Amino acid sequence: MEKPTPLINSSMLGQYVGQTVRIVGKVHKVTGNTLLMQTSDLGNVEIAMTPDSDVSSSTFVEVTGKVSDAGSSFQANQIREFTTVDVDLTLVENVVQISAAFPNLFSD
Amino acid sequence: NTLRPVTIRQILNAEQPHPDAEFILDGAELGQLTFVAVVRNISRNATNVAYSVEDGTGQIEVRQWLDASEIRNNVYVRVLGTLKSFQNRRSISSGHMRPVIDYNEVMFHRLEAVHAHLQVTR
Amino acid sequence: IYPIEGLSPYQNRWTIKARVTSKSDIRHWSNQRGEGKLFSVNLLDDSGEIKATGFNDAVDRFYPLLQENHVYLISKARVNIAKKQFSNLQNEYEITFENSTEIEECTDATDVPEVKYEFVRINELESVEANQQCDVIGILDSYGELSEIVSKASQRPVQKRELTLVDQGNRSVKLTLWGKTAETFPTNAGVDEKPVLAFKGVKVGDFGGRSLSMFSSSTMLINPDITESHVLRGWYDNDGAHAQFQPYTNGGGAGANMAERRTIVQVKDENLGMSEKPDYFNVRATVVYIKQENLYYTACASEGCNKKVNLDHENNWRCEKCDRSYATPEYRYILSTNVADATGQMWLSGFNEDATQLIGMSAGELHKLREESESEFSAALHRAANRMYMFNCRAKMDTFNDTARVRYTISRAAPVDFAKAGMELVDAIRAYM
DNA sequence: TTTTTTTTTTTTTTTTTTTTTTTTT
Ligand SMILES: [Zn+2]
Repeated sequence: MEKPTPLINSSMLGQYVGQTVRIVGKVHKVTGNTLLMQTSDLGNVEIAMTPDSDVSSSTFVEVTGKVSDAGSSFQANQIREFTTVDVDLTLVENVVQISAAFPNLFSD
Repeated sequence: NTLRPVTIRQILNAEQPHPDAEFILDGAELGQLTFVAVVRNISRNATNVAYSVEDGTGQIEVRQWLDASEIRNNVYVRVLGTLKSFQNRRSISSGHMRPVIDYNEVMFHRLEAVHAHLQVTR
Repeated sequence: IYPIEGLSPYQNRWTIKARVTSKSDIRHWSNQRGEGKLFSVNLLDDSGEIKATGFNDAVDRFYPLLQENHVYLISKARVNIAKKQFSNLQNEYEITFENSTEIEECTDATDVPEVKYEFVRINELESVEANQQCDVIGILDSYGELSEIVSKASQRPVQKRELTLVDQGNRSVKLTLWGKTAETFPTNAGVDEKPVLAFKGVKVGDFGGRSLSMFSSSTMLINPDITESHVLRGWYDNDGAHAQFQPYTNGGGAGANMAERRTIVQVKDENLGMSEKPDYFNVRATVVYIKQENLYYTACASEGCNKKVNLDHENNWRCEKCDRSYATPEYRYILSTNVADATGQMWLSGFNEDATQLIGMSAGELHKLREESESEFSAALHRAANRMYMFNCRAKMDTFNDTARVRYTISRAAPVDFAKAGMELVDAIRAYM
């Protein structure tokens, strides 16, 4: 079937407890298997990372993950690289908002 | 005769006026189309390469014909192709498939689909 | 009384105190179910801005009544969902005048803010980017005759006139007036004795380096009592009408873009390049196909010379023009490429410079590649498609032995800037929401 | 209930209209 996976920012986490989302952000810090990410939202998000992940050496990242029931934590399923070693976060914020407004195109 | 930016969901919601006709999306013929997605599986045949492909809105098969080692799982790609039906299944028949330039293209693409949909629809 | 920002469909007992910042001409139409008239006004107060519109009978009642920069008590009108495709404002709502609508002019102007200006000096305009809002003040030097043209875009006649504006910068710029404001222009008092004109919200075009055009929403004042204008009045009368000026340039298209962005359907629907005078345009399109056969020709090895050469009797490559022969020919592109967008598909031709980036290889490099395997040569071409470009084009008539085809030539092709093409699309979309 | 943001301008280079992914799941 494949359930749609919403593109979200940090403020939408509450709306998807227990659900698989997709989120983009700039890597702030990496502390063991935890990643701290800044969202288009301007809000930060704690991501629990898979054993194999070289996120450390990358600037912007796209995580597919499941939202955890405490607040804004996150069990990473998959992870996608971008930037350099130049994602436009404002562009991203707008796409999030616009995608939310067109469920006929981005959802069930 | 056109090249329509679309989401996999729109591909999936396109109507086929039954028999075996042209597809119709938003009251317009849906021939050639393009989209950006992540490769999730790659099955290789003698005749074709089949990719399982997913863009957060749905999943579809795109098979491209042999007559690609840069492309791997968990990678964004630009897909150009024709929508096809076999035996109640929908898949993209593709010629061109390229690793996405930068992530901004993925973003640009969602907007292009919105914009296109809006212009056929008002 | 309500602040403008306070208005909503949920409250019906309200009155606003607002000044008219701009007013549309009277618009007429016809179609299938309808055919009528309307106009609109923009309104401003402490809290913000709102659009109001009158239809049919409301025009007769209020069009004469409402005048720019004047302040009014408006009351008992509908608050509607804004149609942002037809407006510059960000407001979620707009106002529609119904027959019950009360408008009476005010004697106090002090509560209501006055239109502020962020002036750009004529010499600074080259730093403002095209298709953007801007404020300009300066002396009117002269003005063009009124020209009437059917826009290929719409297919309905348009009144047009051009003014020459000048400031201390010693540079002059063209500005286009449209519609009724254009016609009635010499009606206005003091128009011939070098008045100061002040413009709010004007479009910057790049025709002739930089040029100006008005929007529906744009505004002009003739000799306003504002400190900036007295400076120009004083300046011009003392040494301004003594020195000479600069035209900017890089007949009539003030404010226009020398190659407006178009879609493939627009290019064909507007019959661009089908008359004697060439047309120019920009198109975002995707390369879908490059024609393999005759991609490149064998060209003359003379410095500066590009004419096609042919094998002579000593099996050398002969040029006619430069009357000589070389063992080795140069290879130049004569690219034939099919490009598509969501509105259609179109054929473009490209030459050596632009075709090289389209393939990532000089025609010489391609040739050699074909000499080793067709497979790697068609991979190069196959790899060149499925890529997106901004294309700058001309369209002209060619005369192939009596018969006559339009051709589309690439003058520049730039790869799409996704981030920036993205923000454009955001703007475009928000207008439907 | 109901309608739009308008115009305008130049190379040297082959032939003259091009085949886009072709068939398996
Ligand atoms: Zn020569």
